[PDB]
Amino acid sequence: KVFGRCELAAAMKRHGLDNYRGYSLGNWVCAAKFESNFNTQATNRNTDGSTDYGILQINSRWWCNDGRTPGSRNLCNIPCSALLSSDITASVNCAKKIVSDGNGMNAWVAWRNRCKGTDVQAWIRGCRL
Repeated sequence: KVFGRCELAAAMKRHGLDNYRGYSLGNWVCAAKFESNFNTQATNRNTDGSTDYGILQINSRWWCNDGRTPGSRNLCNIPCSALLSSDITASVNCAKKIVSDGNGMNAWVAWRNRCKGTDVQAWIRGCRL
């Protein structure tokens, strides 16, 4: 599924993410836009054999198992595939873990380079929230 700006905001909110670990809702819509274009079915292979999955592009070397990344720790205890479903529950649940470990949303290349320190509230401007 390819989410709408607004609709994802609403949903991430419903799912406990507005100000989770101190990150505004916008920080999240932002990261997801530039990470997957609101498309939950997105995947991308990195050079190290790992692959990125879903709306929030969670990695398989650490967070989820997709049965073809060796180094692999499945800290989220979910099959990668789960993170591609039209329900974002699994992805949020897992994203909560990632963001709490230690590096905040720095764990996400794209948030850091294209989201961090910009007026992220602009992503939920217009929304019934």
